[PDB]
Amino acid sequence: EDIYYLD
Amino acid sequence: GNGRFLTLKPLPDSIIQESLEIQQGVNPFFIGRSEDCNCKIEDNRLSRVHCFIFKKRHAVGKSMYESPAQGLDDIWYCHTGTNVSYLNNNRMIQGTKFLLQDGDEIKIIWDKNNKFVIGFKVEINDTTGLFNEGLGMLQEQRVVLKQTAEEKDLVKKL
Repeated sequence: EDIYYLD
Repeated sequence: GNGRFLTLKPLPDSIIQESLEIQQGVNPFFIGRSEDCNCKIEDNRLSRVHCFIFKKRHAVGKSMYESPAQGLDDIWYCHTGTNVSYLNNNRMIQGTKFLLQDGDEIKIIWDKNNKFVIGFKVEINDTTGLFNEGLGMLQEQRVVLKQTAEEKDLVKKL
C-alpha cells in the first residue's frame, strides 16, 4: 500500500 | 548505560507517549508500524519499515595539528516510509538519510485533518565513543541526503 499522500 | 546510547522518546503530544532507546550496539534502529522495527510506532498511516536510524563512522578531513572531530560514529536518521517524515525543519522522503543531533525531535507522521501527530525526541545519554554524540561540531549542517544500496540492505534484515 504505497499509495499514500499528505498535504 | 552499557547498552543504551540514544533515547527516542515518543511524546505525550503524539498518539504515542513512550520512551524507546537505541542501544549503542543496535544499528540501524528500525521504525514503523511493524514492531519488527527496533523502534515501535503504530500509526495507520505509517508503514512496516517506516524509517530507521542508522549509525556510521564519521570521517574527518585530515589534520596537520591537534584538533577534535577525529574519526568516530554518527547516527543518521534514514526515512523509508512513503508518508515522509519531518526532522526539525528538513524534509526526508522514503530513501533518504539525515543527521541526528542530540535532542532532535523527529516527526514521522503529521495529519492536520486527523489532528494526529507523531514525534520522537532523540536524547543521547551515553556516547559510545561518538565524535560528539550526533549533534555534529562547528557549523551545523542539517541537510537531507539520499540512501544507497547499503541503507536498503539494512532494512532487508528484518
